[PDB]
Amino acid sequence: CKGCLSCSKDNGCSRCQQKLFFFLRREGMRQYGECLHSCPSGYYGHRAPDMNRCARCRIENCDSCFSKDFCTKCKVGFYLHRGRCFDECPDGFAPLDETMEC
Amino acid sequence: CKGCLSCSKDNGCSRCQQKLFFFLRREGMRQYGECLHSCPSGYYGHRAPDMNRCARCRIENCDSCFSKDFCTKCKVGFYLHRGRCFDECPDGFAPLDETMEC
Amino acid sequence: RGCPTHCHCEPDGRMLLRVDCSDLGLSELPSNLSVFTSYLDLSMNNISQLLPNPLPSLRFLEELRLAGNALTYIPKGAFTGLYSLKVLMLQNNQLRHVPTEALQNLRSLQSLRLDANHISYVPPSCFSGLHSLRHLWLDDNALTEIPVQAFRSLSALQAMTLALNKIHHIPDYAFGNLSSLVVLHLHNNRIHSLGKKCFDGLHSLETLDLNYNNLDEFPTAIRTLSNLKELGFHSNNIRSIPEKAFVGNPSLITIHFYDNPIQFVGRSAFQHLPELRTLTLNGASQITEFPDLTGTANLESLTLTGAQISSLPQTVCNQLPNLQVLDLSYNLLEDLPSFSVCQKLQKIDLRHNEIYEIKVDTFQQLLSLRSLNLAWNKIAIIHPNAFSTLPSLIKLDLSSNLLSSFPITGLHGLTHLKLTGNHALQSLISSENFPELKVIEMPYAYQCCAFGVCVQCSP
Amino acid sequence: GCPTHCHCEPDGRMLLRVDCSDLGLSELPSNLSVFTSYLDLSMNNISQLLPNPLPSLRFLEELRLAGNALTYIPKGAFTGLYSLKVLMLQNNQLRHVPTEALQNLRSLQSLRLDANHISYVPPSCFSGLHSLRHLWLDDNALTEIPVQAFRSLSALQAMTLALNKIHHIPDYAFGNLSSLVVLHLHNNRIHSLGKKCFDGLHSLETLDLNYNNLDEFPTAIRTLSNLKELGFHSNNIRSIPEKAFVGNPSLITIHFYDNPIQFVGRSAFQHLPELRTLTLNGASQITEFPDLTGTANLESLTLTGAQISSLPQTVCNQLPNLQVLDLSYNLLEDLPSFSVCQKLQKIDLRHNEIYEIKVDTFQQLLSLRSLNLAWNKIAIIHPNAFSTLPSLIKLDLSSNLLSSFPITGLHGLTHLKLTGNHALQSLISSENFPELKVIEMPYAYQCCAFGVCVQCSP
Ligand SMILES: *[C@@H]1O[C@H](CO)[C@@H](O)[C@H](O)[C@H]1NC(C)=O
Ligand SMILES: [Cl-]
Ligand SMILES: [Cl-]
Ligand SMILES: [Cl-]
Ligand SMILES: [Cl-]
Ligand SMILES: [Cl-]
Ligand SMILES: [Cl-]
Repeated sequence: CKGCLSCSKDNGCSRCQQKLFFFLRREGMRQYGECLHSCPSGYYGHRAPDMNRCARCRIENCDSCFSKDFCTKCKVGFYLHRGRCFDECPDGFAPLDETMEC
Repeated sequence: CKGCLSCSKDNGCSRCQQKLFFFLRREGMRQYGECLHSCPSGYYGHRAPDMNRCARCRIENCDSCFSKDFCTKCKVGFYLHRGRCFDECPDGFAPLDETMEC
Repeated sequence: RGCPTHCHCEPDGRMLLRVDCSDLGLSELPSNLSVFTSYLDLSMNNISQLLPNPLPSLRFLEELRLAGNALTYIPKGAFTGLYSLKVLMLQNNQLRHVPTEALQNLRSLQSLRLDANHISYVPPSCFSGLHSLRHLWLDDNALTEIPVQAFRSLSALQAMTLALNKIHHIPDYAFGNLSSLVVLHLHNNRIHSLGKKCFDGLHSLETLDLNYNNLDEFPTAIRTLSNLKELGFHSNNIRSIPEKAFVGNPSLITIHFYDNPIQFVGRSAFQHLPELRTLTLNGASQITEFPDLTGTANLESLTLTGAQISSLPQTVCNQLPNLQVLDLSYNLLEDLPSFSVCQKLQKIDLRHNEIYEIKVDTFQQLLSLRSLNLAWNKIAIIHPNAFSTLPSLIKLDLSSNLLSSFPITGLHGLTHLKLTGNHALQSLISSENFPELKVIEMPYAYQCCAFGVCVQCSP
Repeated sequence: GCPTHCHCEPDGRMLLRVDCSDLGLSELPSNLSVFTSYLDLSMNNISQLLPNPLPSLRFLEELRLAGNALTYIPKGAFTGLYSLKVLMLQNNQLRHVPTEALQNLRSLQSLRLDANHISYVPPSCFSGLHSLRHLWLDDNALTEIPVQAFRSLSALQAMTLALNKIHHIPDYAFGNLSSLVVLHLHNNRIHSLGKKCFDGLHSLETLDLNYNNLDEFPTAIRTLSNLKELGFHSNNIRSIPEKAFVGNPSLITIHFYDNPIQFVGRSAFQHLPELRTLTLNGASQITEFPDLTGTANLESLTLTGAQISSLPQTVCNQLPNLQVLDLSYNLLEDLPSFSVCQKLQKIDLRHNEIYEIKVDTFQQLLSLRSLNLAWNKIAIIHPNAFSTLPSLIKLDLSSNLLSSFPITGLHGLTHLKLTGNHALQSLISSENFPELKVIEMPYAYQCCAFGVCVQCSP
């Protein structure tokens, strides 16, 4: 219940401090709310006046995000190009093996 | 089933001939439709362009009725006046025993 | 063997005889009827003539049923000798006019059923001498006009139906001498026009039914009906209810006028009706003002939708102390008064208006309120204590508003909550500020999951 | 194997992840391994860093300083961090972007400056940041676009300036951000845009102007030829003009709910062959259904609260892929045939003025699950109108003017709603509707007859 304005027993945090991101950690049988400075791997932080939350990366073959349609680091074996992840790095630009990109 | 355009099984009549009244008999578990020329005692017949139906009288202390709010014969021990059933026959006109009317 | 062959018989309360000879395909009457017969049922047979009858000997016969036979014609003397006859049933036969003479002078007759024949003509004096007639059924025939002359006689009549015929006009004084008439049913005719005095003479009338007709104009003729308690003119083509419309009808409990293209309603139209229990207007476009209900304090239900109502008076609940249902969906409401003086309210529907805020006192101390619907407004703020004193509140719909947060206090008893279409409402809400919730519609699915659902939650 | 109280784990077979977050540290720890690829110093009490062991961390790729007490970052703070790809300074007390500490971090790809109190971007604070791809400046005190500083970031692909106080965007504000793919400007106070305020953004696929104060349709998007997603919901725009999206043929998504939209040009939504959804609620001055020529891939169309009184006979020819149609709350009287709309799964025509349903209207809609015709003026339905709707599951004909109701093709229903049809006094029987689980009859006696005095009301 760190970074939390409004805590509880079994649910963890329910409302975060102004500038932090809400994230639902899921152990299985029960789930707890958390207030984070940045979102964990697989998620991106979305700010709004009322609250900020970690939302899931919406992108094929992506491991990390800037936003829901912009990838920042692709799944293994896929090449990063303009925020997207492709098997073959499409014509017009070659792939950088050493770099894992285009 | 009698007087009926649509005889179901596991059931009574579902739609009656044009000028007959539908009435829902309750045998106990199963209920059955019937098609009557006038409605059984405690009910009035209601006619509409494609469905005539026996509706129950819900006038208090009444046994038969013409209409929803017009009684035609009260229960035992009650007096009929303008289609309403009274205990005391209200001032302006007294009871009159031979008929149980006012 | 005290009963005719194939018939079934039973003593009545006075040990006079009830004889059932219905549904035996008889073409002629049975032979050996007891002079002590009080009831004779000859329904559903093939009787087209009553020439050979033993009826003259049935001096105690009170009720005769001839429904569902093939009568086209009833001769002068058919009911001679039935000096006790109270009820005659001739429904569902093939008469094309009311017999000219057979029904005259049946002095003890109280109830006459002529319904479901093909009757197009009521001869001028066919009810002559019916001094005792109380109930008359002429429904489902082919009448094209009120038989004004034939009804001149019947001053003892209490209940009549002319429903399901082809009557197009009711002239002045059409029922002019029916001073005992309590119920008159004219539904399913083709009545377009009513004389301005067409109901004069109906001093005792309590129920008038003009439902399912073709009226273009409000029936001014009811002004005379000072004892009217139930009035029905639904499913017509009426376009306005004028001022002082019900000024002559202070006893009205029930006025039904739905499925009329009503557009305008007069300022005063619904004042001074202390017994009226329900009022319902759906689709009344040109109504810009909430009606004055002075002297009309007993409404349990009020529905006024599809109009141009912009405001309600601050003191509107002073006129609505017994109101249990209020429906003003589909108007232009912006500012709500306080509803607290409407102490009895159980249900409030204010969907599809233009409401922008809920204040602290709008819903205060409505202890019986169960369901409140504010869907499709423009609500951006709800005071945090707006719902503090609604212990009965069970359903709350705030769908499609402009909210950015959601109050807790006073809503622990909710079973139904609806919030979809509030995009800015991104705050969570936790499962035991709302332990009793069973249907939730959230703005986002992550609000469902955080609640503990990923009990019905959408999305 | 690790600074005291910190937590360390291998990152590969050589390098090291060091977690020193949330230890209430006032100063950096002392014995930091040269093997450190990742260092987390978040949630601590560090107000500046001058006594640092950072210069020896030549393999450090990620440094996290979120949620500390930083007001000031001195010029040499990050010298020697040749490998630094990610720098996180969000949730600190900076009031302007450090004037010099951030220049010439040549490896730096991601910089978080969000949730500070930044009111000023010095003109050359980003000089030398040629690797910078992602910049977060969301939730600060910015009052205009720092045009100057942004000329030095032409490799930038993603940026957010959301949750600031920006009120105007001048011509060429982003004019050398030719690589920018995503730009977020939501929750600002933008009230006016230059007619060329987005020129130079050749690569931009996403633009987010939601929750601002625009009075006027941002015609400056016309140069954004690669725009796939546009958002300008929750502004004060009343009109979408003719040829509005003519420069944006790849748009997949355009969101503009919660605007007081009233006009839409005829041509506005033509020639958008990738657009999947169109949604107009409350569009109350609209009198004609918009032309969708060359815009054939809509899966959902919602157009409500308008003055639409008829659809063109041939309207489904432009809606071959439509799955959801919502035209509730209009003035529709006569319906065309929707049979060319083969993919329809839901039709909502509630609160119109529809007077009959013909044989032809809904024929061969094999995927139609749900049809809502509540609150119309329907007095006849053709007996075969629903003959070929094998997927029909929900039918709502509440508050119409019916006096009869078809059986043919409705044995599959689970939901039937008939209340408010006063003339419908005829009986419906459970044999024709074995699948019903929710029923609203015109009268309670009709429920009883059904076998119910599985839910029937009243
Ligand atoms: C009314 O009917 C009664 C009874 O038949 C009769 O005495 C009288 O002449 C009639 N009066 C009028 C005004 O028609
Ligand atoms: Cl999500
Ligand atoms: Cl009933
Ligand atoms: Cl004759
Ligand atoms: Cl309810
Ligand atoms: Cl500085
Ligand atoms: Cl609705």
